Amino acid sequence: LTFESTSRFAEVDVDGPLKLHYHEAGVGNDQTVVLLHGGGPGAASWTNFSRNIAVLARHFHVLAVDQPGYGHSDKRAEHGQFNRYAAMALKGLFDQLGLGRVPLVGNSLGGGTAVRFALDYPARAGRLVLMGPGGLSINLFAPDPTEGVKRLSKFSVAPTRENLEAFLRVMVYDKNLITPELVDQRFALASTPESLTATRAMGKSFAGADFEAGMMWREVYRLRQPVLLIWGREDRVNPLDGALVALKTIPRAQLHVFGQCGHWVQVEKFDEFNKLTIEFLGGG
Amino acid sequence: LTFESTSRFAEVDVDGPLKLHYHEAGVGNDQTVVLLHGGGPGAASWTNFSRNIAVLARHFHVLAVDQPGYGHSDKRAEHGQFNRYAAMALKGLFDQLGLGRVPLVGNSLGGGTAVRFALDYPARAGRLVLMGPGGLSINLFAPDPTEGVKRLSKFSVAPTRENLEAFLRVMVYDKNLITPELVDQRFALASTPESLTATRAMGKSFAGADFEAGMMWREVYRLRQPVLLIWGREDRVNPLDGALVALKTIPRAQLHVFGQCGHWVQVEKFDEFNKLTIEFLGGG
Amino acid sequence: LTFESTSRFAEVDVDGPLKLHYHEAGVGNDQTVVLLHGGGPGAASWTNFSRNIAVLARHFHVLAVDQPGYGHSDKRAEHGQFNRYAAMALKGLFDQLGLGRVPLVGNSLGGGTAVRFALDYPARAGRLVLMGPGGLSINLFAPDPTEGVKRLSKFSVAPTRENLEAFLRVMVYDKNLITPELVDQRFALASTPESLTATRAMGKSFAGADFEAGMMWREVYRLRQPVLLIWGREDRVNPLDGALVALKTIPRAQLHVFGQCGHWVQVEKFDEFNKLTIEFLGGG
Amino acid sequence: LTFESTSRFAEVDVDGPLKLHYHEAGVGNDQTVVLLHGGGPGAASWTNFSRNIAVLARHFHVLAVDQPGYGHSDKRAEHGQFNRYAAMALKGLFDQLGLGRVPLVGNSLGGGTAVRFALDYPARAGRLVLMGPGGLSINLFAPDPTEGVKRLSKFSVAPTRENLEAFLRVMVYDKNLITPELVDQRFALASTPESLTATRAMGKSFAGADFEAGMMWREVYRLRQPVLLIWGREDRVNPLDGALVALKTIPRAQLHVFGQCGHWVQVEKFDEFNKLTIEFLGGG
Ligand SMILES: O=S(=O)(O)c1cc(Cl)c(O)c(Cl)c1
Ligand SMILES: O=S(=O)(O)c1cc(Cl)c(O)c(Cl)c1
Ligand SMILES: O=S(=O)(O)c1cc(Cl)c(O)c(Cl)c1
Ligand SMILES: O=S(=O)(O)c1cc(Cl)c(O)c(Cl)c1
Repeated sequence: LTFESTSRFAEVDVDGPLKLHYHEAGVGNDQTVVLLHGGGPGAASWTNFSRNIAVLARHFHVLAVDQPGYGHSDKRAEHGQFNRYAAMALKGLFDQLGLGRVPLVGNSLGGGTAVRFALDYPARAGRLVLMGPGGLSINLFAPDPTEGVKRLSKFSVAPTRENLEAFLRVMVYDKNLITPELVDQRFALASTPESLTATRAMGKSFAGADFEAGMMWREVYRLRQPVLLIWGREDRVNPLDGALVALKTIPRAQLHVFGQCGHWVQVEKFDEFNKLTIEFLGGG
Repeated sequence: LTFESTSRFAEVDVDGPLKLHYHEAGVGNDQTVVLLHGGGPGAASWTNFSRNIAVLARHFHVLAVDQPGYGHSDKRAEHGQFNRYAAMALKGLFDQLGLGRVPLVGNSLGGGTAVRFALDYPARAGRLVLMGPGGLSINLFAPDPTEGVKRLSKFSVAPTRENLEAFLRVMVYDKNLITPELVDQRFALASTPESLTATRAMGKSFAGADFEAGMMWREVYRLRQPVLLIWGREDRVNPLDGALVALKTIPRAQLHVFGQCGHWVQVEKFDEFNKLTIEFLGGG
Repeated sequence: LTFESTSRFAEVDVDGPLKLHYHEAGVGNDQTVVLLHGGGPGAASWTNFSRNIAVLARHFHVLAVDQPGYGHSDKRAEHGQFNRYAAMALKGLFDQLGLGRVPLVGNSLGGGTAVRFALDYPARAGRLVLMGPGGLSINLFAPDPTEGVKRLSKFSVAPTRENLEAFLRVMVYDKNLITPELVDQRFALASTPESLTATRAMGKSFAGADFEAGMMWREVYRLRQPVLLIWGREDRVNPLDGALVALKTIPRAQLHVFGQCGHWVQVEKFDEFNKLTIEFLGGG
Repeated sequence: LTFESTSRFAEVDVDGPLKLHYHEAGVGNDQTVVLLHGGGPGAASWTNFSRNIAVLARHFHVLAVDQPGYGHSDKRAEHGQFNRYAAMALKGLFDQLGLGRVPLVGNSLGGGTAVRFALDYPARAGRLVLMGPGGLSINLFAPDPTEGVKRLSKFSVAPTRENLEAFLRVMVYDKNLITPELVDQRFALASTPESLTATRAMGKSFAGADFEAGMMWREVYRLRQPVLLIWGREDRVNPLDGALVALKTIPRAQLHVFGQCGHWVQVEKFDEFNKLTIEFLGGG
């Protein structure tokens, strides 16, 4: 299993042609699962889920989608509320691949997209695994913007290696995971003009009239499927108090919290995350 | 595996002879694990863990201990703070069986005992699994006594089948688990004079000068081992807000919450509980 | 100031003629304030605010309204979602009495109506004082129905003195407030066929398709005015964890919590409550 | 009322002579009240309480004490756990000035000292007013160190104007309060060798064996007096989730939360804070 071998492309319609890049593995397996990566600068599916896709592929047919603005998917200068935008792209991909009701795995921004999708196209979404998800979360005690979000913002205004290293270091409990190579690899991807355009586009999308689409905590009580929430206790981007409204209002919810774990649950506690996901999605 | 076949007895010293009853299974297995049952009226190890001991025995050497005042262990009229009292009994049993550092599994009252033990004899306790544990929990939002505790109290003053049925029904989310047979079986065990003496003894123990031993949330920051907290979202005895101090202050803590689950986690979500416990304790 | 001297009536249009009963005092004063009472059986403005109306009249022009289904207001057999229904009644009264933009004081169900009114007629509502309010509250930790709501339902099914007294005793921290005279007076009002008619209507309205109007926590982020939330720490109907979404999302919110105080804040902490309200509404 | 007119000195014994600086006003008034300031760099009584001392003096005999290590009080190179250390200083001052049992007002670190004083000398402390207090607070959701505490540490390691300004900007909701004059005045006080001496002492005292004296949340259940907790919703040093253990376990506690207010409650909400304190201490 390699990046090149699993790579695939599709063109869908979201107010015009939109190129989506994704990775496909475990093709022969019975159950299809869609993975949606995090939203940090330079983030993409393969690197987001490096410790997970191979293991998950043994039990499931995996589709790891680069969300628009990330990876090798189109990076438009303008778009509406992001999760709905990415959901529309995902809705298009579903019809293309002929998928019915499929479980979704999403961390952070991808979590928000997974949920927005499940609300907008209820018949198409199965079980959810959401790790420190945005949108669905609302920080009842943490003043917004959180420290994590501040460091994201500072990078957007001033995209330097130092600001990106600073951002990555508040993503994780074990800061040794932030290696010089990772910073370099991420900075190289994040600093290109196409990626920086995508970053600005996200910022403007917050000022949209469709902002209420972002506040998914208002709507997830409508979700009928099982939902597994996974959180890092030391998450400084979407801290733990953000899980409570969702945990309360989603009828078939579960929550798992890791101590000594940050926002990057799928990396920091990759083994514990994998087994939990496999079991929750039926063991395939 | 049956009740009679696994049954064992030991005599330990807690300010004099104390008969302890327990169940032993999976004798040939590498890792020893101690189970500590819930504190409801008529509660005991076998019935508390009926859906779990057999499955756990395949991976571990299981010791399911009837805590003093319950099952076939001695039911003294007088004792000090209960968790310390039960811990002293357990401390005695450890030395007798020649045990070193052993992981503890305890729900509700047994959870409180497991924790009190881990604090008082730090070298002797390994990993903890605690389901809706007492003592370690403190209800930050729920007014005390909770509805669950009220129904326990009403039974103590007025031990009738109706009050016990009422108590059992707020133990679980799925009330169909409260079958006529269960109520009858529990009432028969709970209503005997020896068991009712034990119930009164518990009540008086709250008035003790050693009450501070009960408030384990003050001390568990001292715990160095991994601790798995498991909660039912609809727990009406020790509600979910009681997990927060422990989750915060125990350095290597985890928390798992089940939606559509009450205080009896090990029964209501018995499969999910078993696999979680097996994985957390090393898969044996 | 007596019930008789302050008594007033008005007829407004909510899908036809609707009689509203209210109490008026401090007629000469500059600033108008509307009080909206709790939703318990036999509840009405006068008994609900007996400890407050006299004091508030010294500073404000007070209007304490019996909400439809309560007091001497019409008790219809049929109505929609209650808070929207009662708000429509209150809007009609505003126009009749010629009121402009007025601050609102509401505890429990009346809190919900106050909030519902403020959302539906934004130009007409000023500062809000809300005591253990329904609707805007959502219990993030307490399993629903709460102990309070359960005992209300039990009385509704079986309207007996014993069940009402049981209901009343979980309304307050200090149970000595629940005197035989109080139980009898509430029971007499609650046991009339007209009040029983209203109970049936309230029950049926829950099955309505407009239920989402009830979930005001989804909407209060839109409130532009200052809002003072007041809670009893030991509130067993609308517990303290229910304040969190509102405190977070209402931009100019405040929260005051009284220790050793239940659901009936305006009674148990009447003096402290009066001063907070008087100061918060400008000292008049 | 000026810094010069109110200035006073006293020498007390805490393991030897210790100079305490304080401000005294309202000398003729019946009820004495002690103010204990925050722990920021350059912090002292006068600047901390500039918006309050004049107003409080109208009703109370006010004593605003520079805690050791701050203001014009002795800045020793060595000391034990700070709150116990400062409390011992305050106890000596009480005896010298002949005070009996006095209410205490303390924000942040001074809140911790107030609480520490109230626990160690129970007969000497009256009603407590605590604004975003240290020590009694424990952040159940916010990962430690908080954003505020981090920026304080960064300044301590690298005491530069840029780092201090960064620290000051997370003290308040309204950042316009952080003016160039403020940054310069605090930086000048913080940059003196004596203050740098005190910083080193504070840093070293954390490594002490008496650290558990710092964790006052474990002990405040023993407080018998009324305690008014005041918090800014947007407090980024001691966030709102930190109030919960204290609100729960202090029997006669109250909590007031201001929306659109940070860590410096007495400055940002100075008028609302003054009235709450004046009323809470009896109106004098
Ligand atoms: O770590 S990531 O999951 O890439 C991430 C995603 C979002 Cl949307 C975000 O705001 C931050 Cl700070 C980090
Ligand atoms: O369900 S049980 O675990 O037996 C249980 C144990 C205790 Cl200590 C308790 O107070 C209640 Cl209400 C129930
Ligand atoms: O005591 S009251 O404020 O009248 C009250 C109102 C409502 Cl809506 C309720 O459900 C309960 Cl339990 C009590
Ligand atoms: O602003 S202050 O209240 O002076 C303050 C005191 C302490 Cl102890 C602290 O750690 C911080 Cl970050 C701020």
